[PDB]
Amino acid sequence: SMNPPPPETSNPNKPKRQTNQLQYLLRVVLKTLWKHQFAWPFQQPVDAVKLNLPDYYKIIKTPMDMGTIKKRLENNYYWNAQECIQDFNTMFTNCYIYNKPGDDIVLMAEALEKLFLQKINELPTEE
Ligand SMILES: Cc1cc(-c2nc(Cl)cn2CC2CCOCC2)cn(C)c1=O
Repeated sequence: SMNPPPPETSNPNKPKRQTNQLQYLLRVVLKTLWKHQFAWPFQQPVDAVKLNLPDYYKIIKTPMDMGTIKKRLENNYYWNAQECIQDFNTMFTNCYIYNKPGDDIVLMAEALEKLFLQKINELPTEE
């Protein structure tokens, strides 16, 4: 099998803006999730070849991961905060689609997802 190319992270033709929400998403939400003990399986795309998961990208057609989200924020890929939040949600959902209740990775996703909701809770207001 093969991995797909990673999701796009920097589009120089898209318009760019810096908002308090986008800065919060990178410096508070992402950063705190990134440094969690269980972040490491979510910091880059699932390498289905190295992990020997030949069905991964047969089942998961909208892959996402925190490495991609990080790069997207750093490169102003997101205009709206909701695009970023959607990517996080996609990342977690993928995990629950592919994996079984009680799997280590599922428990790790639950931890990160709880912490995510804690942090988005205090997201600054929209301009
Ligand atoms: C199926 C799958 C694998 C991995 C993944 N990335 C790395 Cl690096 C290692 N692993 C697999 C182990 C991670 C620690 O728990 C045990 C499985 C990540 N995600 C989100 C998945 O859905």
